Amino acid sequence: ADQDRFICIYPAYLNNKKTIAEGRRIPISKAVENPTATEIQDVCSAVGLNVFLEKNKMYSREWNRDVQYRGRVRVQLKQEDGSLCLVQFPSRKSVMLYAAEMIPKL
RNA sequence: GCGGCAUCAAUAUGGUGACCUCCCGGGAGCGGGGGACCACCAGGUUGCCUAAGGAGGGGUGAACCGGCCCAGGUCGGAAACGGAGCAGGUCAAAACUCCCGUGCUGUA
Ligand SMILES: [K+]
Ligand SMILES: [Mg+2]
Repeated sequence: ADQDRFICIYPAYLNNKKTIAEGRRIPISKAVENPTATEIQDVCSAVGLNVFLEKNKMYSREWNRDVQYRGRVRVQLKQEDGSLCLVQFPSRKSVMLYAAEMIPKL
């Protein structure tokens, strides 16, 4: 439950524009074009998740130093005790697929 | 060796590299492992109604387009470390180009 134990979401995980080795985490059929951390958190937060922005972190695998291309997003799943904060997001993978599907909407 | 033209394919085994798609593990950088597909390679067969199909020797690789190894610096990290990768070094294997040889064909 300690922020230090929040999981990580780098936009690169979600970027349909990046190869596996550039860091893509979800299938292109679900991936998305150039999502930004902000977005990522902006969807998560408004789902009842606990999540904050590290606007300044920078994914390793990302030579470009442009902003649109940076920031990390921290999301708490389980409750210090051990329960997920929302039955619907067990896996980090679950989060990723969700974020990936709601952003197209904002 | 004067001028012309033209020079494999498909099979097995073991590399190299991309890419896609799934799990398991993790607070990052990540660890673990299953499939699919492409390109290139090694040297071993196989073959066609080849005119011949050696699987030859070089060079470029460079303002991102190659593979490796990567000083620095940079990003993740409390650190250990790890990633991405420039310079430089380097090469059985991105791609593009040079030398041959070799086979048929040739006519004044
Ligand atoms: K160091
Ligand atoms: Mg695999």
